[PDB]
Amino acid sequence: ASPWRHELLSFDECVSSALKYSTTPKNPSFAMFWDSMGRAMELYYSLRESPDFNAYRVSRLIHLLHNGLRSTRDQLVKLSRKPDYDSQSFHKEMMNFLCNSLKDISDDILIGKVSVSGYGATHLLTSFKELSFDDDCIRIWEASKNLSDETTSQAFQEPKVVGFMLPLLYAKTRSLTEPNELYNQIIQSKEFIHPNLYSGLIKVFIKAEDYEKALSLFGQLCEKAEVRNYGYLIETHLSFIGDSKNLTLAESFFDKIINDEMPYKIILQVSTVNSFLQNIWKAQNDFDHVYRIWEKAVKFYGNTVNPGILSSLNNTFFTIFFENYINDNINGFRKLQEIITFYSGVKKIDEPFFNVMLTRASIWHERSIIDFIDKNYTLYHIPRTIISYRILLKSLGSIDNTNNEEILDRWLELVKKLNELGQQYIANADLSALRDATVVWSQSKRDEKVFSASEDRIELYLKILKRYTPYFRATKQVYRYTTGCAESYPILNEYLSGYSDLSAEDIPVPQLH
RNA sequence: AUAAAAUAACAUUCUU
Ligand SMILES: [Cl-]
Repeated sequence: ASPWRHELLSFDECVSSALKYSTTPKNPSFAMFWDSMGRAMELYYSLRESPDFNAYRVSRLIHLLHNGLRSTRDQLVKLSRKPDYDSQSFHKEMMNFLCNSLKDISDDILIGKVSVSGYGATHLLTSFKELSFDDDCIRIWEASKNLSDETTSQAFQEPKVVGFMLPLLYAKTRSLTEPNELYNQIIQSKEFIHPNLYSGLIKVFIKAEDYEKALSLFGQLCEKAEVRNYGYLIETHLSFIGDSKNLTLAESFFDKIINDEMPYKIILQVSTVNSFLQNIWKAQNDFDHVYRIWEKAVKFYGNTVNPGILSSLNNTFFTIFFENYINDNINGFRKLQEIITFYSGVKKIDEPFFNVMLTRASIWHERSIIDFIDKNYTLYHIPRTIISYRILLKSLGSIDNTNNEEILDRWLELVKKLNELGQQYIANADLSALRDATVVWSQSKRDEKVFSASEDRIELYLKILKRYTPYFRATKQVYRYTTGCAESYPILNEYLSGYSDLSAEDIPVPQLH
């Protein structure tokens, strides 16, 4: 009566408690959620041998791991800035733990150790899709058909699992035979049709631009949807915005969110807006149309959403902007002022707004726009991060009207802000900004001379490297930014024979490293 | 827990 009784009881407690947390709108409950998942994954390997491990209990774990991926992504965007790739971060490790946990469960399902239901199969395949493992989703789904336990095999063939698979099948095969078969059956059917089957078929017809069949199915999904499970209406509505090549239909659904015309609640997912903006730019080359959609999105967001969302939006907008004004810094500068005035009228300016603008403005290769952005940080009273000081240093590599004194000054300001904001060491992004302001600029000038037919930037670069080497996050960064950097920028090989001498005369002033 | 179990923005600075 107790093969693994107590471990089954504590499994149901932490899984249900963590699922209730991740579905209801640091803190102790936050720590409870992540510890419950590690505990649940700990008990899983023990309960994997038990026959009393219901396909329900395993589906609840897969759903929990899926909500963990959703929470880990939400924590990344809520941060004041993205963590450096070369440093330890909760987002990186927790994502790998979740992914590996889901990879172990999938293999156990394919082996036959553990059963699963269609509700768990959907969360397992949706998780791998969110992890950019689309090809693996098809292989697990097709391998599920050849399984001993028909119960698990029948689960992967349920309509809600097929609904998730329809968009992947049309992307891989371009086949509309089975989708057109289902459309003729679903439209006339008087029986229950799962909403995920509606949603997957709508997305296929949106990509195939059979909008009348997509809109007809969307109407049936609309009249049948339940308030408790209205999320299917969100996915499809957003799919009309970011996946429809018909920009008139995509904008009609976009204004339906702006004007709050839908009976169901719906977020203006910035990934959907970014795809919509890119489709307008690629199809029409009309910046005014892009600018009009971006204005409505900024007004819709305001101060309601996290700063990382507006950072993603402005990244898409300013990338399009400086592609349009790549050869016109005169009209572009006046346009930026209009953009700055509008953005100020909506909310207080965040740092990523000017960070993105300054980064993409490097193709103008003018110092005035660098000094303009730098003064606007203080003029608009922007809460500063180390991102701006990194970009301000990197910006010097795109102009000639600069000196080694300013390069060192903007490096010192970075190191001061690193220590002021409690940074441990010097990250890769800090040295890359210094590398782009010296080595890359020098290499570009030499390539111009060969193609055509404050004295030295590289000397200051190698001098700062040696002076600040003890403050590095790892001494392997010395090889990365000298010998390894010379592999892509060969002009550095001419300076590295004397790096052993390493005469230095910089001016560090550290505090609270 | 039972035609059910929905929805989750992958941001600016980072070739090694
Ligand atoms: Cl910071």
